[PDB]
Amino acid sequence: NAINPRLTPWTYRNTSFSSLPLTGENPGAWALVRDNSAKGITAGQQTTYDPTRTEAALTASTTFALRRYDLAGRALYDLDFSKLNPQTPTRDQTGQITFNPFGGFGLSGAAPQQWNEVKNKVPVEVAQDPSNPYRFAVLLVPRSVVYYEQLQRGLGLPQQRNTSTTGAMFGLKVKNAEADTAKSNEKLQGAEATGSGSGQSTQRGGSSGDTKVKALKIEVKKKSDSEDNGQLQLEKNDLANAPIKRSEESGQSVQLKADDFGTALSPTPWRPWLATEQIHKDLPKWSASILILYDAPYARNRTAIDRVDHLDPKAMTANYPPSWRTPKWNHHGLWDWKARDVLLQTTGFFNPRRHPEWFDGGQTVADNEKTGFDVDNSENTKQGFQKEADSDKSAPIALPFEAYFANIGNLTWFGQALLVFGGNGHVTKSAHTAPLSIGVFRVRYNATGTSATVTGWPYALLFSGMVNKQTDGLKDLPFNNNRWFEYVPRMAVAGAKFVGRELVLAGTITMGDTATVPRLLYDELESNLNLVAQGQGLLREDLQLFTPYGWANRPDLPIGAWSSSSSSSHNAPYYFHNNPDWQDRPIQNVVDAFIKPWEDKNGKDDAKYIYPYRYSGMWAWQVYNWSNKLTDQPLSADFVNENAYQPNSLFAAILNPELLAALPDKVKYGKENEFAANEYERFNQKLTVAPTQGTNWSHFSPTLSRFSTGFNLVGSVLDQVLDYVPWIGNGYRYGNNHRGVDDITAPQSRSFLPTFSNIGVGLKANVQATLGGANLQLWTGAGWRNDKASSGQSDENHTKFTSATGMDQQGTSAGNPDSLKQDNISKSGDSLTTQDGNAIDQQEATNYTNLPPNLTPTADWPNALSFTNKNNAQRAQLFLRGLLGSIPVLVNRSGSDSNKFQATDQKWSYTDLHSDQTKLNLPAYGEVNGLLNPALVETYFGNTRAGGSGTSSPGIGFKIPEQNNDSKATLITPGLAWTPQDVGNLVVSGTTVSFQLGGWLVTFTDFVKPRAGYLGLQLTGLDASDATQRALIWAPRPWAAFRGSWVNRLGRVESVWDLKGVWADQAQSDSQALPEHPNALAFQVSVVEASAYKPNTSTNSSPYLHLVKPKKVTQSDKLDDDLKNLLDPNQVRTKLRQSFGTDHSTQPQPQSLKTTTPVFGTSSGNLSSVLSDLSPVEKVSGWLVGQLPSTSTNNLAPNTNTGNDVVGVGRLSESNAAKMNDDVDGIVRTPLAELLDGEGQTADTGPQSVKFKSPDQIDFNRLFTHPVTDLFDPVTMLVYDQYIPLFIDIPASVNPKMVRLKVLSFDTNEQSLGLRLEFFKPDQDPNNGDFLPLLTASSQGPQTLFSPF
Amino acid sequence: EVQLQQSGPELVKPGTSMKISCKASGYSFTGYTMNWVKQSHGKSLEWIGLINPYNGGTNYNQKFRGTATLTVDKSSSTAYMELLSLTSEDSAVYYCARSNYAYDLLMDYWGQGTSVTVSSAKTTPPSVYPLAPGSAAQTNSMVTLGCLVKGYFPEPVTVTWNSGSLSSGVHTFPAVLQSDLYTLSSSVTVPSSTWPSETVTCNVAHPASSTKVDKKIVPRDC
Amino acid sequence: VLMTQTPLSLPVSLGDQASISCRFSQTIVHSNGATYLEWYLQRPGQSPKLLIYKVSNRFSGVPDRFSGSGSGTDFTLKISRVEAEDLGVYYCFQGSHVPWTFGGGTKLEIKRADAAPTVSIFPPSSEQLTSGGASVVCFLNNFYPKDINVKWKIDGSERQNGVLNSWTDQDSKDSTYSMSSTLTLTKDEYERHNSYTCEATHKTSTSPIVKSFNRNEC
Repeated sequence: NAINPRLTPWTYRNTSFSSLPLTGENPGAWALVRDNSAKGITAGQQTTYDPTRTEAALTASTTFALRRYDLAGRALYDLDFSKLNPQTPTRDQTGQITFNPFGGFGLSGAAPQQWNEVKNKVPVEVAQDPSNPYRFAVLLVPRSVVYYEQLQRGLGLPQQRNTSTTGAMFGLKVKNAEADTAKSNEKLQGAEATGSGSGQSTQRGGSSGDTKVKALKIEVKKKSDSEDNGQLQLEKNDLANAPIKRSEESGQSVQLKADDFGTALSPTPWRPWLATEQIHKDLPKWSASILILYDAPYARNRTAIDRVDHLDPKAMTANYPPSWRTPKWNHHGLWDWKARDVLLQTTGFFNPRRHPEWFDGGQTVADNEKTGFDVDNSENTKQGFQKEADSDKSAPIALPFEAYFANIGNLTWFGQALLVFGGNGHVTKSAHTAPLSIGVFRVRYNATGTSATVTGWPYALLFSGMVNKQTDGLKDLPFNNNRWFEYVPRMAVAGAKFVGRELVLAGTITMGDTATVPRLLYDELESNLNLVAQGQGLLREDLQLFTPYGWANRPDLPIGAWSSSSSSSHNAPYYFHNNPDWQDRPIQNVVDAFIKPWEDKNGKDDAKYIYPYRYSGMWAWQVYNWSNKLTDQPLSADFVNENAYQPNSLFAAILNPELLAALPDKVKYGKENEFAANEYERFNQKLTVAPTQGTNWSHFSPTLSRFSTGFNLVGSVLDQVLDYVPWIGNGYRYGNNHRGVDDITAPQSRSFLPTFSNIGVGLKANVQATLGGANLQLWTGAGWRNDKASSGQSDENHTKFTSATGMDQQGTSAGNPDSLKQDNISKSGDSLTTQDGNAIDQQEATNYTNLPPNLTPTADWPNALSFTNKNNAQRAQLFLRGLLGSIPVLVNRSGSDSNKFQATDQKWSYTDLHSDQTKLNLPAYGEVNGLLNPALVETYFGNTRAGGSGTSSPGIGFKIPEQNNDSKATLITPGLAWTPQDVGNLVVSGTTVSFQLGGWLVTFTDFVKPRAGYLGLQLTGLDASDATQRALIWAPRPWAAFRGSWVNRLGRVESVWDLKGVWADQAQSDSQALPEHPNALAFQVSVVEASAYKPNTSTNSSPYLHLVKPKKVTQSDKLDDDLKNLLDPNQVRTKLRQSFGTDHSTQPQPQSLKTTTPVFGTSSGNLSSVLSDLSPVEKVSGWLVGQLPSTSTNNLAPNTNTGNDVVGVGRLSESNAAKMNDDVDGIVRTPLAELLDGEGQTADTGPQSVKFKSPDQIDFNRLFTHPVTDLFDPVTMLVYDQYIPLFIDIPASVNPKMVRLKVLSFDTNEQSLGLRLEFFKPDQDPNNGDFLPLLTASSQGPQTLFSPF
Repeated sequence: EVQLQQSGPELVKPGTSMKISCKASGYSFTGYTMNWVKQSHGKSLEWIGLINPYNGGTNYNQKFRGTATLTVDKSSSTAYMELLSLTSEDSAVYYCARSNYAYDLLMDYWGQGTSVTVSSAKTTPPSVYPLAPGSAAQTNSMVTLGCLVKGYFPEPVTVTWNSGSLSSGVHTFPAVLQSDLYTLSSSVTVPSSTWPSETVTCNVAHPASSTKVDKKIVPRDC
Repeated sequence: VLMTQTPLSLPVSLGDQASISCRFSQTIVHSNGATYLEWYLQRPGQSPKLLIYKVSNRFSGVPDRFSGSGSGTDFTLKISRVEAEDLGVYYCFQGSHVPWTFGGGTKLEIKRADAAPTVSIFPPSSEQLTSGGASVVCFLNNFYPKDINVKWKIDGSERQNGVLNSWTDQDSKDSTYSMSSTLTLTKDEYERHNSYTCEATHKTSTSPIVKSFNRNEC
């Protein structure tokens, strides 16, 4: 029907979609209008809401419609589907839609199928069919989807048990896994080489008398009886070996349990609002249908809905990989389940504890039990077998209400297939839930459109073809998958927009969980609480947290490999405290003595081997070897630890839309995608198994033709640019304006040490002697542990092994906590004799003699992956979370009156740090990996900034514990509520794509068409120096403000935000279980004794000489009360906003803000001149210094607007961010009119004087004596210019050349000519532009049917 | 067969309205529509418009709607294009092409092409400058020689090497614009013994000013 | 529609598969169903001759060697055999949408073995200087393909003002490209500088060809 003034335009929070612009034969806008005055679900005791009753109440109260807008922005008829009485358009014999441009679509007189149960749904996305401009894909979701954010269905924390001796927090279940006395015989037995020399090798398996080099022999064998009476049977399964069990916490064994979150019916377990079955049952009511709306505004039959096509979530879970039916399981199978379970860590690749959003049980299945595989059996040989269908079924990865409707949105047509790539998740996202698009739905229509099939493929399927060569940015990213699709990419989807013809699916993505890739030691859980909480799904921080001392040397050791038969603390050299210092050199002797004797035997004879090789390495090493790092081979992720809770990378993907339209509906998976039904098959399984015949899941690998994660840069260069990236909270750059090599912190309130950049930090160490080998003169970064030379005044370019491992003193040290001894190998005629002690003579020490002099998160060693901590996975995570400004910073000073981090507590210059590196309060444990935590502290709170300037800083920060105090620190997000789901609608500006990620308009500038030497991304952040923009940044629901990111006529991305929600939230914060903060992550108290920063009891006095050993966290090691308050990011936000000043210019406190990206020059992001001796890292760092403001005041970086024109990364200029007083619930964006909530001046398609001549005005006889077809050109469909004056009123003022008469419907038999009066709107107004219909031509519109009536 | 003879290459000053004829034969002029297309030298074709000669009804594209006017004369079966106020970008080859609509044949039989240049340059006699290398070609066994024609108009010019006898390795070039003028540069490749022993003369013939220049290139003491 | 026709120059030998792609922002299917995508061939110094009409149908008097195929926004003209008559620029032309836009142009060029340009310096002569002008030229010859960047450097410093580009069509005798680069300078500008060079950068050679001269009668 006609307009509904009680409905105003609104923005679909899932996709930032408010209106679909319509350029072409069917112009105007398809705006989402709703009763914005409706309170929604009784919102403005945390009672639960029954989905059916809530849906009925919203249908009866909330009113939604599709407002059609003509091209000039005049609000045409609403399409209130609930109040609409549609009719299926008729079709001719060829299958095309019967559609006269004036009679409209031939209405069959019957409503579309199952419309009566669909009308009450809600238009939340419109996609115009390019093949048919009058055909639109209107996405319908239940009204409850739109108002799910009002349900306040926060993710439940686990219940305590209550007083705890583990010092855990937020119901963290942490306790050092104890050796199972009953299962002590299950320790993996070392197997010696079957050939070739005794010696005194007590460090390679020989406990006290064996002395041999023994590899742990994992034997998983079938029983001798090959008969299938009880199918395949196991007689030995060393993967089942669990000599370390979950400790009995006060009698009850501390175990990840669903009931930790509560019982479904005061801790309420987060169930999804509706199960995937609950949506599949009653699809019309509960699914997101795709109604095919045939729209012709100026025709008599404007509206015609042909198909409804419920996007069945089961149509996507049917295409889920079979491994996703058992997501608490992975292809590592039983050993990995046991390892994570005893480590109090989520098991499998997708645990419901980590991601309750994709499980119909949500948090009621959130445990490590019921994996669909036998885990707790009396006979270990029977463990690891797939549970039968009659047995207790596992909780599969599903598409429940939150996850489904996060995967609902961003409709993108291609040919006859509409691909619903999903939204950013915010329509169903709670503070601590991360509902995301798990994949792409597709309504594949036939050519006629009568019948459509709805499918959905998980993003794992579409991204199975991901490889390193498919990105110009970070390589080895945790995007690799395996045949089981353990990597579950779930995207906060910006949208699938076409830069020409390449389907850009952009937004943010959950890469494979790298934060919990390094599995902690079984007796180091209570020390590294943050990694335990990350592992067990509690700490939803996808970011790699630096807790490396408590790591196992590798995470791939089965529990049998964890305990040694000797009295040694761990099973070194197979399983010990991660210490790259203690790692073995991959030299020929060491490899051939520890790996070669069992490398050939590995896998063969049903026996894998854990080599006596000391496999140790830092964060980058763990990510490289056991994250699903991207390789050159698709589906080569031999190790998908888990998946990220929230999106952990920026993402954009050049997909092949031809494949997506032609991809199979029902995805056929083979046995290779299924997890092995037993432990023997899993043991002897191959990572890369050729797809079985009759399976099409491999056809989805070419779907992702290419991808990017933001910047088209190598990792360390990305770190430099991240350090140039302002922290949007206060606008201060993460580098803290560090001048790189030009800073005073190099060996020679303005500048401080930088967060992610090592350039100019520490020492310019030559890595020639480091690990035995261009020169690669690398910056150590902060936390350097360089040994002083024998001279004393010159620090060596490396760390001596004796220093790093404490053997310079030759007890209970952080260098060799597992009492590792120096091991050497002598090759005496292919008799590779391993012996304890130093190398001496011709023996080659197994350990590296010279190590990279940085073991801290700042460790960025391209020459040494094992000591590198900055990894491309963590770099992508840091980039994403720095755009969100939600990177956790470890702080032990709460900023209160007593726990205040003063400026004097922190030093940055190398002059102060060389004498005492503790002055740089680098935790080197607990903080986020890949960054300098003091630098992040300065970027957030600016303690040194305010101290030097004059102290208004919050006082929050990490300080190295002094004397005997323990740093009882915690990671805190700085209070920014931007989530990696704060991903706006994708838009195309020329060759670039753009979407608002958090407060940063991200522009993939050279992704679709990559440009060599370009940064790959322009970042346009909200200017926190501006009070309005700062409040938008510092909003508890800052994405609820976002309204759109439309690319303007100048190619710039104007992102409109609705600040009215920001102001309402600020007022409610000025007037008034995890806190309901979107970035409130359940961080745990990282407790580190001061002695961990005083390793000296000679030649290396660096506090970071060893991995920083935490103390076992106890109830006494709890968080400080003010520090625990800081774990609520609302408290950190309050402190930072107090630091920002309270000018609060209510003149008139603008209710909306249009942030337009700067006009980026051709040199914006260009490194071609920069890169064209010096490393690319150093060149890019110095270039960003050249763009730093050359040279506090309310602790907000002034927007100097320097570097935004050259780097492309910067904050919104004051002119670039226009503060508009009117609120914007939604935006109507016609190709000419931009209307905030539909209000404002409608555009002018042309002068009102040029009008169609009324039927009487034209003679109708001379006009229609000659055939109609001769009165216009039948191919241009334009009335001849000699005949335009004789159809329309042309005033003398208007040039007739400006007017063309598009012929819409010619009928020679009746002799009716029907024309669209089109005025020429010049682009930017020679004679170039667009011939756009003149809606003022007639009262009906731009179209008129002249027929002899 | 359907035959289209447009007007010949027309020289016109900027701002002068001139008409490009298009003689149509072998078919009924009225039945099939005459489309005019612009091809600027070196760039793509640009459909100026169409005119139905049965009613003389014109449908231009807006890039040429105000610049060119299409008319037809059914008495002599001739199409026309009055290019109003020709300017620098309106220097192109203008093609008339009959279009079938029964068989959905947009254009197809195009006229020979009316090359129109609007440079306000007089019939400047061709200034031929001999070009000889210093020592680069002399050392090389394959000596290259050239002749540069500066300051001439219009495009039609007969530039040959040694009255056409020397044709191997000859690479003549089309002229370009600089300050409303035309300039080409012809090349030739001859063996080392040929130069300077043999008389290498470039004959530039300009069939617009009766200026024939037989310029003999000589070594300028280098 | 945003008219794009790739490639700008299609290298193909005698009797090979010459596929010319025409890509569109949105489908150019006309209102009457008949998609008005037409492939024209323009021989050098000749009128554009239609070969493919209505996307796929072959024009009358046009050999079977040409075949258009596609739908929506994708339209490829495939030539099974490329003869000498196939030499010329190929235009995809949409007529369903006003303005009727031709493709950017695809010059079918005979694919010969790639050759380095025969860059030859040519100083301005005395009679040119006596006329008040000075145009230094340097001739390129026998190079393949056409995508060669030419840079002019005066005494080592690169300049772009006065840069003039002039090329040649692919000759029938041996199918070679020739390029003429000219710098327009006044008399005083010419006598005020010492040495000149052109820096034609061709993909045939790893380094750009260096051809220089000096005005002191070197």
